[PDB]
Amino acid sequence: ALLTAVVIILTIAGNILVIMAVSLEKKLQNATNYFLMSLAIADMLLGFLVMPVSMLTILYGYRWPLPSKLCAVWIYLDVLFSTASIMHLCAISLDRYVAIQNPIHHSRFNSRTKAFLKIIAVWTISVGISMPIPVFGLQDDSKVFKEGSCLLADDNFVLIGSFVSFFIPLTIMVITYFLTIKSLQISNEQKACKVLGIVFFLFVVMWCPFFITNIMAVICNEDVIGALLNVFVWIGYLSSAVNPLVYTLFNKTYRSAFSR
Amino acid sequence: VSAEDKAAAERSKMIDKNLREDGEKARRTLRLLLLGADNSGKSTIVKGIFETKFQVDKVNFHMFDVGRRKWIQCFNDVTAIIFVVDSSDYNRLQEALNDFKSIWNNRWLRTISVILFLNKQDLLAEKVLAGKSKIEDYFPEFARYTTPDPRVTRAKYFIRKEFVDISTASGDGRHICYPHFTCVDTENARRIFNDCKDIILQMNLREYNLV
Amino acid sequence: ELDQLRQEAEQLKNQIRDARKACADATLSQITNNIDPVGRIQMRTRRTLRGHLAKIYAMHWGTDSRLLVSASQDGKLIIWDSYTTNKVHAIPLRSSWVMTCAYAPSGNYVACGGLDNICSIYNLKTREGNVRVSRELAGHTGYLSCCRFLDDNQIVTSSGDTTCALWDIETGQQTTTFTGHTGDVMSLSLAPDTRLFVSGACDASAKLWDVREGMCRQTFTGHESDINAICFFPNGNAFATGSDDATCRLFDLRADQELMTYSHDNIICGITSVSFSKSGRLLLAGYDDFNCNVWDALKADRAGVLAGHDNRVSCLGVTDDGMAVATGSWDSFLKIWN
Amino acid sequence: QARKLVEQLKMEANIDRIKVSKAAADLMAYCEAHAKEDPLLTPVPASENPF
Amino acid sequence: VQLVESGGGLVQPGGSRKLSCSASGFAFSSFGMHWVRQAPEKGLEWVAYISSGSGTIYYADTVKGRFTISRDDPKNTLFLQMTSLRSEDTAMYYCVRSIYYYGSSPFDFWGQGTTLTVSSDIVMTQATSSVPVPGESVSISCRSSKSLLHSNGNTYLYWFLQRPGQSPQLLIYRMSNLASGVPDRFSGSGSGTAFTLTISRLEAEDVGVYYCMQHLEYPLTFGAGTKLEL
Ligand SMILES: C[C@H](c1ncccn1)N1CCC[C@H](c2ccc(O)cc2)C1
Repeated sequence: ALLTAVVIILTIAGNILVIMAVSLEKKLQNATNYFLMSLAIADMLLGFLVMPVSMLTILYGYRWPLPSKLCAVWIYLDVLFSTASIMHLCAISLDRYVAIQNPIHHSRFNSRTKAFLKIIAVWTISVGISMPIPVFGLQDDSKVFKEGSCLLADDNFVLIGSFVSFFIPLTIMVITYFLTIKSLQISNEQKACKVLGIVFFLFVVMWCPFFITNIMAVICNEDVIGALLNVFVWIGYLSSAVNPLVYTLFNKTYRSAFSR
Repeated sequence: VSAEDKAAAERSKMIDKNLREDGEKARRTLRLLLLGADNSGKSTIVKGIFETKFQVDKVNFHMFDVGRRKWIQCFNDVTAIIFVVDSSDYNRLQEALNDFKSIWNNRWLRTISVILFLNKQDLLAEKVLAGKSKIEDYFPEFARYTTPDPRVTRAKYFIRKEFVDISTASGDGRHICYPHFTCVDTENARRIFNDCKDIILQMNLREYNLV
Repeated sequence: ELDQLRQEAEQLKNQIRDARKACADATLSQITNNIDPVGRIQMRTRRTLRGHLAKIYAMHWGTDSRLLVSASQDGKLIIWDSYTTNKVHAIPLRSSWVMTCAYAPSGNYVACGGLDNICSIYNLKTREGNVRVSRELAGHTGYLSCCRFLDDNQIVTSSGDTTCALWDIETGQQTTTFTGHTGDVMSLSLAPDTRLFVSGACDASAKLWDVREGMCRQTFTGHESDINAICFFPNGNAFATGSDDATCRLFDLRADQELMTYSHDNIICGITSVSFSKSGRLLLAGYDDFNCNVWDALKADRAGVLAGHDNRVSCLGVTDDGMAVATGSWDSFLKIWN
Repeated sequence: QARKLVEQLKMEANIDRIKVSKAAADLMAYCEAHAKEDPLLTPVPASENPF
Repeated sequence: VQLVESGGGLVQPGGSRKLSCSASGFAFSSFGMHWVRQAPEKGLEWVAYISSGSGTIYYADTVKGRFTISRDDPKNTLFLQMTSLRSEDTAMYYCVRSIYYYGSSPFDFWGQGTTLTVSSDIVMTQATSSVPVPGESVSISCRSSKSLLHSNGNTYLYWFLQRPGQSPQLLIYRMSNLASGVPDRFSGSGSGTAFTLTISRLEAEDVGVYYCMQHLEYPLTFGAGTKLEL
């Protein structure tokens, strides 16, 4: 439909703007904004390589129109570009907490290796979580093909992927948010608390319903849950067009660079 | 390249290693600039140039004093400026505001915060109780000012307002002022650490796009 | 009576101006109107030198056009081979607060100084294989702002105490003191013959000094704010100055006055450095907005810009063969242009 | 103080001064006599640069 | 400035030894170090090299695998460990200091050696063997199998002087340049392959032997060198 297309357009527009603002300006080349650049790159890849095929499947009545061999090609890329974004958000929250709690020590070991370590750890985790799909799923049949559509069919893999890729990060960000709000408990710390609360609420409200509904399918009618998934997945996709805006537009320099 | 040139290149790797290893040890520290006029107590607030060092709560500090229009550009990257004021004389107290208004607005100091020590509060308490002279002959607003000993509380708050006003009237948000009173006092090494922690925290919020 | 000294000073302040205005038959722009333009210039970066951890405050070229020395807030001097970029020596300073350095015209010695009121001389040619201090020169009552060798035994220095001085390095003592500025002295330049030198100060004036007689010959007073850099023209008969005025000015010794000024309505910040190319046709200037302008010294047109630092340019210098330009910055690099 | 200052001003009021047009022509002739001994004003051929 | 040596002596064939040399008065860790040898009736030969910071090590093929060169900078000491000693290893051994940057002079100072008795390279020639020399000039010439002149503009040729009963010492470095404390009556020059040293006004104590050495590439090689007589 048109809504999916506008979501895609917003995704590329925002991520291109963030890429340009980080790459061209000069004062925004600290060790922190490289992480935002990496998150924007992941969101760009997700928006470009995955979403238009979702729109095409919607346009073709949820029957795979294109050649049938690359049914593990789509799912692998989609999982790889979702888990990485979630891990990026979790790492950003954790590092914000570490900075706010102990300022001096965090400002001490900013030796340009921390950002590289964080990026490599996050991306290695994301590429190591999608192990079963290439190994046991390409030569296998009743794993990615359901009756007429490209979908996951491994209940155990679905359960473990939902548990690791979303729920451990969810609890991590929950505890980190609680501790950071407690530590911050004059006119700037309130702004920090409000910003953190806004971002946490946005992350929770717009990803959790999809995973809970997907788990309810594995645990315990049939058309209702599938119809709910068909829109919760697009809510989660739209979540990728809000992160670059909400993680930068609270800085004056980013606003002025975007206006140019 | 020749046998002499590859040997001269290996020498330069050892210079690069030894320069960079000495770069980690210095960056552990924090740097402070000390300012204040004659007889203000500048030499004993903690107990061609002079330098003194201390450590508190596992953070260590270098502090510098010069025995200033040109050379102040060398100090464009300290953590804080410490500014010491004599409160025992009402007559020269205008010179203390004249010097403070110069250092606060200086074009090369647009991002550095100030820690302000109002010194000799004991000589101020002795004179305000003895009553022989009044601040109002020098600063007329003391004749109308009242508090936000019951005598001396009026004087010390008014004198502390006169610096914080001329700061906040043109502060431009990037930097802050932190006032304290000093006497046989001893705690001043903790007070400066509690403000150096806060300055670095205020920077960490802006780098993370929170402020 | 003592008040009559102000009356006598007023009569002479008139007589200097009347003599200088009688010489003014035609301007340098009225003569050089027909000579052909430089066109446009397009110098490119051929090297970047890396290894300082903090701001660079000064650099100086060696007599062979291949070595140079740099001075920095990180507490080191570094000596570089500019063709290969190799480091030859790194020297540890006894204070972080250096403002100056210089290279001896033999290559045997290097000098530095700053906020500690001392000039230190370093011997580069020891039998033990080190670099070490040969002499500490002490006697100024303020920060040292420039220094320049005449040979392996004499050096001139300037300070924030308003004096310049000449030193005998073997004795560790002054042999002459130069007195008459009223602001702090910022910069200094020796004539090609070494018989004269010029200096500029925060009272917005420049003076001409006889090294052998020990006394002031002429004074020049066109600026409206502090002078940061000064340089002799290659012929020794004229010099240029740069100021917080945001302009450069060219002065002549024999006509005793200003010839022309280099400025534009789109230039607003102060000048940190100034230098001349080998023919004298190009004048190069460094600015607080972090790039260098190149000017036609005769036509007063602007020929091109060396844009490439992202923090202010603090020092500038051209090799004696005229092959290359070096620039240092507060960004901790120094670059070579050709 | 002032008994030194008036002495200096009376010394600087007594030196020989040339016309500006003579000084300007002497600068102009020095540049033209050296116009090809300047690697910035005229660029060197690509194998002559040490950089 | 000093270098001193211990080890040497008499060794039975097939045994092993360690030589040791101790510096004083100089920044020992900053210098590259060489072992150089001579047989009882033959010219100088180079044996090994070890860098500043111990980062690179070289040997001639006649010692490769039989010898180890090492250093102990906290004790200002240079070592050579050697095994399988043949009659062919019976030589005077000297250590030498060197340092490498734009404008340096390597082969600057030599120890006094310990004698040991066990019971594609550039060929270079000196045309004479001995010369009868006072007050007159004298001249010596050396030739190379290939060019010593490099694209960077240097020529990598050195001249050494040995007086009778004494360790050798440097005269001239990189074809032209004169070593510190050497009299201004010495000079030298050449082409890419053929070279000459000229002495003006010869005197007592200029009598000795003159060796030409190249430093273009490892291994470092010597000419046979020319003797002078009064
Ligand atoms: C398209 C596909 C999907 N699945 C079901 C229905 C409809 N679309 N996506 C949606 C986003 C991610 C999801 C996922 C994410 C992380 C995991 O660890 C596991 C699974 C799979």
